[PDB]
Amino acid sequence: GLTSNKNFITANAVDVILAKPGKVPQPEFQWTQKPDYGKVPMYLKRNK
Amino acid sequence: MREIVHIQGGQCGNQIGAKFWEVVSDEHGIDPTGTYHGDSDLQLERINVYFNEATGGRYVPRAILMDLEPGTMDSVRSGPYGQIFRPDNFVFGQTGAGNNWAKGHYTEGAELIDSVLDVVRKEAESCDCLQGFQVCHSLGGGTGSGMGTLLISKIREEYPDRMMLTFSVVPSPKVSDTVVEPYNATLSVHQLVENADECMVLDNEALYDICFRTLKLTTPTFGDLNHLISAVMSGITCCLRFPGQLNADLRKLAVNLIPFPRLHFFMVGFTPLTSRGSQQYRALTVPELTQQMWDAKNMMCAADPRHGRYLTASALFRGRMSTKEVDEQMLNVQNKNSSYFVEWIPNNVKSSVCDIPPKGLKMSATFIGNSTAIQEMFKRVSEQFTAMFRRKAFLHWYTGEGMDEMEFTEAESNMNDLVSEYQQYQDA
Amino acid sequence: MREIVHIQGGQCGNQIGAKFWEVVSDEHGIDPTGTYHGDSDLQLERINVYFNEATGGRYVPRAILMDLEPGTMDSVRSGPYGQIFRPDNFVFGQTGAGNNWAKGHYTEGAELIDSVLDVVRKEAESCDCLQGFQVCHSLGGGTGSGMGTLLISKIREEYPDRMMLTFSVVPSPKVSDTVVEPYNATLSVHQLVENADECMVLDNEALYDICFRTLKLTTPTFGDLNHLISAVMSGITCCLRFPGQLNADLRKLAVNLIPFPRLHFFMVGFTPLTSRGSQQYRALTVPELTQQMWDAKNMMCAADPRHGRYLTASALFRGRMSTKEVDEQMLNVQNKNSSYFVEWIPNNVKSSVCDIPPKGLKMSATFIGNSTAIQEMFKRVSEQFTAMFRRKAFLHWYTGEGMDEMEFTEAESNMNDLVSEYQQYQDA
Amino acid sequence: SRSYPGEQVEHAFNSKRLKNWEVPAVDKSQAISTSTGTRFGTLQPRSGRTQFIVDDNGHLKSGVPKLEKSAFNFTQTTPVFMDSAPRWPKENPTWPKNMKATMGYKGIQSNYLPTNTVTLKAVEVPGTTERNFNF
Amino acid sequence: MREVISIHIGQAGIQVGNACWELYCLEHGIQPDGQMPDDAFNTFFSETGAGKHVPRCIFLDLEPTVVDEVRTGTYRQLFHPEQLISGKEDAANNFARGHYTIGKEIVDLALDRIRKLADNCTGLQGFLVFNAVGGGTGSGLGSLLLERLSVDYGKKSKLGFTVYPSPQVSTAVVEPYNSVLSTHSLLEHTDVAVMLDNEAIYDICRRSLDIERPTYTNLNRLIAQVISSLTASLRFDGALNVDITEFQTNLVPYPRIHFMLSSYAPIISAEKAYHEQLSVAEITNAAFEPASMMVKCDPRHGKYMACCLMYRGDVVPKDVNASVATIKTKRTIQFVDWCPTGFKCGINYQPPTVVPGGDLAKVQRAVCMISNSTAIGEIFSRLDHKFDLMYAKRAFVHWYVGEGMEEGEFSEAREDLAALEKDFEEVG
Amino acid sequence: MREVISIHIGQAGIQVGNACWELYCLEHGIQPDGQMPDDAFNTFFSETGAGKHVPRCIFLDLEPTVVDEVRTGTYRQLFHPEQLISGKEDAANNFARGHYTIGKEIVDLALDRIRKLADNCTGLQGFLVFNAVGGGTGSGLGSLLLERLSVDYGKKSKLGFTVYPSPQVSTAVVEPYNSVLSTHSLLEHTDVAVMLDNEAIYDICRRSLDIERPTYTNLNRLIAQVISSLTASLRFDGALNVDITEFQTNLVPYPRIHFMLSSYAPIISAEKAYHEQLSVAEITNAAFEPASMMVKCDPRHGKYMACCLMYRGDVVPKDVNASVATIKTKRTIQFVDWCPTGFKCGINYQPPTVVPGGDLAKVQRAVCMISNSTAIGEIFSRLDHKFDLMYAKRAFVHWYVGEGMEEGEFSEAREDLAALEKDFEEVGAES
Ligand SMILES: Nc1nc2c(ncn2[C@@H]2O[C@H](COP(=O)(O)OP(=O)(O)OP(=O)(O)O)[C@@H](O)[C@H]2O)c(=O)[nH]1
Ligand SMILES: Nc1nc2c(ncn2[C@@H]2O[C@H](COP(=O)(O)OP(=O)(O)OP(=O)(O)O)[C@@H](O)[C@H]2O)c(=O)[nH]1
Ligand SMILES: Nc1nc2c(ncn2[C@@H]2O[C@H](COP(=O)(O)OP(=O)(O)O)[C@@H](O)[C@H]2O)c(=O)[nH]1
Ligand SMILES: Nc1nc2c(ncn2[C@@H]2O[C@H](COP(=O)(O)OP(=O)(O)O)[C@@H](O)[C@H]2O)c(=O)[nH]1
Ligand SMILES: [Mg+2]
Ligand SMILES: [Mg+2]
Repeated sequence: GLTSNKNFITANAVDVILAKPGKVPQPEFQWTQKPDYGKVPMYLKRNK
Repeated sequence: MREIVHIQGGQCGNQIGAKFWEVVSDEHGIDPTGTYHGDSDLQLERINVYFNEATGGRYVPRAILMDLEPGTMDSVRSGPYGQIFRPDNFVFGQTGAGNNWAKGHYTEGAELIDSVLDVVRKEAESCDCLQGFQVCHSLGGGTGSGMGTLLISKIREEYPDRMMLTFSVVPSPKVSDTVVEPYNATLSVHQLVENADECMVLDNEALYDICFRTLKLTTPTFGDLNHLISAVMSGITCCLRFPGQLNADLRKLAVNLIPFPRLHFFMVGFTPLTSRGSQQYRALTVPELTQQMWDAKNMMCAADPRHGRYLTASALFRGRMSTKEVDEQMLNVQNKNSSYFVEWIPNNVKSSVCDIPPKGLKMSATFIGNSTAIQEMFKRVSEQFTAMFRRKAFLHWYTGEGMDEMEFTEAESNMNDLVSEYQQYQDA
Repeated sequence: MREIVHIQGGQCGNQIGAKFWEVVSDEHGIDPTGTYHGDSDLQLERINVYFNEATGGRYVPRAILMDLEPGTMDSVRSGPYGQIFRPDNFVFGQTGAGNNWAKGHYTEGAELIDSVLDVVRKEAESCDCLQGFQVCHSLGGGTGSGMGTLLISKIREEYPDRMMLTFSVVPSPKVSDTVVEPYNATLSVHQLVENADECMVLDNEALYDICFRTLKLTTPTFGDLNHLISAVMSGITCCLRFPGQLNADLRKLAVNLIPFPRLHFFMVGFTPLTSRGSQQYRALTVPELTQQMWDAKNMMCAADPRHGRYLTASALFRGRMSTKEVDEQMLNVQNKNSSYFVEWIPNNVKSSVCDIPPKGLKMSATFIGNSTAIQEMFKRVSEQFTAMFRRKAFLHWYTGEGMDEMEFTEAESNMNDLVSEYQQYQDA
Repeated sequence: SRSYPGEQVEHAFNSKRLKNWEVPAVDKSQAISTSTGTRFGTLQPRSGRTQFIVDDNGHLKSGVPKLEKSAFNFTQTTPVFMDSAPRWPKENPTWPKNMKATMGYKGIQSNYLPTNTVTLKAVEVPGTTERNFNF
Repeated sequence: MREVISIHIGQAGIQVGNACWELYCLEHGIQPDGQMPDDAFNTFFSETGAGKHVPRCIFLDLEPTVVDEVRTGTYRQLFHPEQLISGKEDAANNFARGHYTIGKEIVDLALDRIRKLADNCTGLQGFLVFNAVGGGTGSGLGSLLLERLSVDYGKKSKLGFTVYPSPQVSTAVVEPYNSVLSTHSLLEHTDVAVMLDNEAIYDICRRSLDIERPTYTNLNRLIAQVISSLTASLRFDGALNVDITEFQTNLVPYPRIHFMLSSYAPIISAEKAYHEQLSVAEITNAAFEPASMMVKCDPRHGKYMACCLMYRGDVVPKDVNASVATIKTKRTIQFVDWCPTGFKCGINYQPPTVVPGGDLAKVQRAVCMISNSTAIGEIFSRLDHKFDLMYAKRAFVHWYVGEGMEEGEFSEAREDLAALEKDFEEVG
Repeated sequence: MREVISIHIGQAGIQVGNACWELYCLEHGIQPDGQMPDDAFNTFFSETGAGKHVPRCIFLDLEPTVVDEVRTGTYRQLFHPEQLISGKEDAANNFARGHYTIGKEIVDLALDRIRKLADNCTGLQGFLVFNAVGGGTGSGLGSLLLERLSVDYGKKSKLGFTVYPSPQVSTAVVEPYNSVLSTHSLLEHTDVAVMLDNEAIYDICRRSLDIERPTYTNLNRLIAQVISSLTASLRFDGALNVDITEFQTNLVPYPRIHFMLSSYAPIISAEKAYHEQLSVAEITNAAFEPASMMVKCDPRHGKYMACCLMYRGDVVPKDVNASVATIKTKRTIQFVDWCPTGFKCGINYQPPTVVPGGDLAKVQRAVCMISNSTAIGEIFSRLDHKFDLMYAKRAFVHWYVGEGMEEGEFSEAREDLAALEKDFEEVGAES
């Protein structure tokens, strides 16, 4: 039989309480905040 | 916009899918040649929910016909409205399924799946903004239950955002087409609970009564029952395809219906249904419809809602009518028969309406209701399962395909926690 | 300008060249008498890329047919378009090559090359600005493979700056027309890695599927596969012959595709291809083309793209179409299937277009893809080679021609290196 | 950029009379040191020797106290005043998202040509390779 | 010069937008084809350089199924096509989808339309917001749209003619949820918010107009009569001219209490006009009649914090002051102590206009009452009961928390009602 | 006396030159056969002994396949055939081929033709260079031509309208290399550069003109409209005339920062015209709207440094002034602090012309806004990141090294681009 005997009311309540809010659209990434925006990159040294 | 895509899995799925497309094609006035020969511009307005343009102004369905035993795909190819499908959307297998959930879900399924998913994506990209999938199963056989749910458990990971229905025909308590039927049911239910957002349950029995009591039919053929199923499947998307003073997309119909992600087993009923004798005594008024649909006879599933308690409900009306009359009627129901409705849901109905009736009528209606009497079904199949499973009757067939015994207990207990969710939520 | 000279080595080479020069001839409206009989003047503007004016207005191709066993050249001299070739561009040898790479490359090849090269130069200086060479092969035989590569390694020095194409028909284990194929394959590949700028690899396997599944042909004869190969060879040089709002000559198609000097093995596919039954359900739009060309069933080589990761790709559309609809389709692909494309190349597709569709259609497309699944073609061959050469079977047929054994290890190592080049850049 | 008070003509240059009800940008006028601190006050005089703080190519030459990451208006600090309208190569409910493309695999691999359909078998014999490709 | 901006959100907003904008085009002789055969139409239109008058409204929604009807209806030449905004799919009776998922990528698209729609106004009074609280687009996009307005305009006057969930008649099951979340979102952002229920206007259609087949197109025709009677002083001469800025000032005691009631009189059939005289004293008597309230709230359970009157037609000011004096002598009507005043009044020499095919009657006196009663704490409380009733099991929440919301926004929005409930008693 | 020289290099160069010249002939009444049925055509044309008006342009390319379409088309009696310059072989999308191998054989004849074309000129205003960065011919050959032109003239003013390699929609794979190479080469030599992007103009054609399938010719129609608006004040009357030197001086603040955006308004369909009014305030608001920018840059991620506006048609200076003041008062427009000024406005009485069988609508007011903002740092960062991602592995480098280059040219260009983006950062930073 393997009946669970758990309160589905409380189970569903707790699941709704502790859940991730969902998926929101992220803002379009900006290239002005690229870490190398100012300086010459690294690999160019080993290429030279 | 709001594109659908329609699956047809199994002999039943490939036989009632014939009728469904013979109803819509007539509703949008397209000849069996495929060409459109309707009258208004209302047909061509929202045709793209179900079809694709082709040269010379011809519309082909966005259907997908999967079934073993190609001996059925000659019938649909020879039916009156068979020359409209794409020849590509015919995924068959020269091998039979043997009414065995295992081989339909383990061996012969597993090689056809990708050959079906190659098809479904070829028409999951053809959509502008996909609304969601919908399937027509039959929980008895092996094609509809094995390859059916296996196709679902694949659709769910590539399109989880979207919305998939299930017009699953369930086994019957008194009528038993086959003997192994209980197994193919439970092992399939255990798939619908996790990979289906909505699932209406239909039984050939209530289909036989409505065919004998209301319709008073002398010889109900299978081609006649599917005129009922195909009548309600077309009745869902009336808001998607036609204007209406209160339109309701398919998504907003689910959220207003299932309180918790598991209780997605519904109950349908179409109105009006009348013999060719009582067409003389009947009046075409709204109180006639709402009286017939709330009856315990239109319930196309053989469960009696007077044993349970409606969680929510619905109504999809068609035909230029008064939008107050349809609200005060549904208002009276909850007030007169106020015991069959739950207490922690104050208003547990939703009511839509469309200006465009069916082609041959002037007023119609359609019912969906998520009751708690639906647990009587899952009790019945869970008595016959645990009866013959206790002695391993007919078990060497399932375990020969690589299956084991835990695959049964899981599928059985997963029906027991489910049959209590509907009970604890039913506080008399 | 941009003249092109075309080699046809071996029976296959002499056989697909019969269709190629029949396809192109119809496209430029020239009778088998060589006289032009078209309608527009766009057939005369760039005719000098393939033909030479003669007395009386005859246009004779820039072809060269080389083969042993002249028993094939009375066939091309018998076909409908067999009278157009200059009979002096017919290099045949009275004896044969017996399906042996060595004698087609060491003994008998070395006796025709002195003459063949005087043919190729007679029509390399007839050009003001030569664009490049192109050949057709069959890597299984001895005439096509042996004399094919021996001719190439002579061109690579007299004209290193110009560009050499190669439509090699790689052998396949599923169609085992002969036995000594793996020896004749690698020994030719070891000549293609160094002495070829591009190499499209085509297989009789995928050439059969398209006929059985896509084209649904009943009896696919080699006379029908050549109608498939000849399609892409005409699909390449559209921008050379016809105008286009975004032209693409032969050289810029290479630089845009081959990042490292070894990976000149490509993969082709032509669109659209329909049955005579589906011309009724098909629309003539760009999105139809861009779906069939990316479909892994169309790839004329038996290497599955769903296992590798596309390095680069291409598309040569034809017909007066819209360029925005093609600039975003090739864009929507990489955005969705982001895993199947390498990441150190941001936008890895090149898109061409021409205003002149083929003689019968209104829109057509052609695909070239450089995937890392092309190793699978080389994995199978390098397996059958190491299975028999480990035992040194059939070898006395190669050593008897003066050949040594070390050429059988270099020819294999140079492959197994090339097979790993295509895996470093496959990050799974 | 600043807005310097045009004294007699300072009326009829509010945002309102210019048909702009959008919470006017006043800092362009408040950075100035006018007498009354408002749009109508006159500003102040200077000595006017006007040193440099910068070499020929911009690039503030000395350790001049400067605000970093200005002229950029970063996303993490852009009040809802500033906001962008998405453009075509981007999905959005207004314009249609036309069809896309995917690769559909070869078929079920076999020893003969790959097919999409599964067929019966005469010699079952678990774990054995027997077919009839020719039919 | 005396200009406003009219916004319509959701299906109800558009279903009333057809009503009002059919009225104004009629009230200024504007043919449906834009032009007609100053300072009058300039309140709602923009006379282009040659002939045509474009309305200064914006129809915003997510389902295409309503905005396309307007694009095909007779009023299709009217609207600038870019004003009518419609999406692919809708919020599906879910506050989250209208607030977090879908609404966030179309607000700025609406703002650019509103931006360019506010600059061509030379003197702006304030925005008119038509909302549908209880749905997804109306309650979700609306609240998200107002906050974007409050940061962009701040001090401007934004009115809200927000239809509200009726007590008994209800076409939704989740509408208690997205109503609560709507208020707490609009409470701090709307300047003043009128209320009105679909049932309260149903009985008006039953008692007075005596139409037994009422539909929504019979209710939206009653709302246009209110605003035409409210914005007469903006475009028509007449004593006691009154604009919108002077409307919120002497009507909203505290920054919280801005939920108000509405009324109208007379409301009669075509024939009883030939049975009446409709003196000004009789009108304002029936204006304070609870049966003539457009909300199912009972004022005889509370007290009046303010009143606003808009008379129309043949009215002279002595009788307004004469009859209001009588109402202040009656005792059925109460007033909270700290407002001995409370009657802002208005007159207009332009009687209300009748629509061909409408159901009202040609009259020459009319009154549109707007009051801020403290009895509006009753209709407020039930929403706090049904919310609290379902929220105890957290039914239907797995939908809200599935689309970018968490538990905070539920308790957050629930306390504010409690805080507002005591506010409706602290004033007593 | 008011004369300019036009140069169309690469394929897209002549693709847009065709549109510009179909515009100019129609605007000045010049039939396709050279002659028409003064001081109005002299800006773009030259009169022979009798009636014939030959244009003072040059069409330079390496593929015969397009110059021969031009030679055979209806616009074949216009050009002195020595102006239409073509080559036997093309650059094959290769900066090295375009710069070191192929273009150095025809620079001699291109320069002597430019000499013969500038001889007849009395007062030369400047060189317009329509280029398409991303293809070998365009990029390398324009770099070589500009270096030769700078060493020859130097004092003259070079505007370069460069179709720039686009963010996502791209018909090439190697173009992140030749774009950086072309920038590093021409930066020191061009006097001003106007950037514009196929994606941005595709979006414009989508949202405004309601056209959904533009075949590279609608974009050219739009570019022709832009140049006609920009060079009106050379050949048409009107208050506030503005020429090339005035255009570049008050717009290029530092020797490095000379790349600038562009916009146009109104741009509508023949029915929204008939159902709208298009006042000057609406026009200027639409011009300064980001969604009208002809390049894929968002100006709200930066701060303006100057703007130039050319109003056409029924426009009055008080309205121009009021609209500029409203824009200033607005809050979503930022300006780098050291420019309290910032607008160079000009007016022309000649409304924009429309073409038969075109797609725009007849209007009476129009604006071509050209601003120099510090937001093109983002497109430079995009291009540099893509060059980086590719050159980290030495991809495709064997082609460039075989066609006559070496490795150091990649490092020079990358360091120049890093310095350029650091410039665009610093010169905008405020104390
Ligand atoms: N007065 C009036 N009320 C209406 C009308 N149509 C619908 N309503 C009511 O508005 C509420 C829901 O309307 P909708 O506009 O469809 O809700 P929504 O904001 O669009 O949310 P979604 O349907 O999920 O998109 C219900 O309470 C309706 O009774 C109408 O025509 N007139
Ligand atoms: N606006 C516009 N852009 C075009 C047009 N044609 C091509 N382009 C773009 O220009 C770039 C390629 O420039 P091309 O001139 O064709 O290449 P190239 O400079 O001639 O170098 P080679 O091809 O090697 O001869 C691509 O990004 C195209 O999108 C056009 O007609 N209009
Ligand atoms: N309404 C309806 N039910 C059917 C029809 N045909 C079969 N069914 C039921 O389908 C059940 C078995 O499933 P079936 O589709 O026939 O074989 P399968 O392909 O292995 O699933 C049986 O219980 C049949 O009664 C039909 O035509 N109409
Ligand atoms: N696509 C195609 N392949 C062919 C054709 N004829 C032969 N082949 C293949 O050519 C291979 C043998 O090479 P072949 O040309 O016959 O002998 P060779 O002269 O020594 O090269 C075999 O794999 C044949 O299947 C043909 O007409 N079309
Ligand atoms: Mg709604
Ligand atoms: Mg080019």
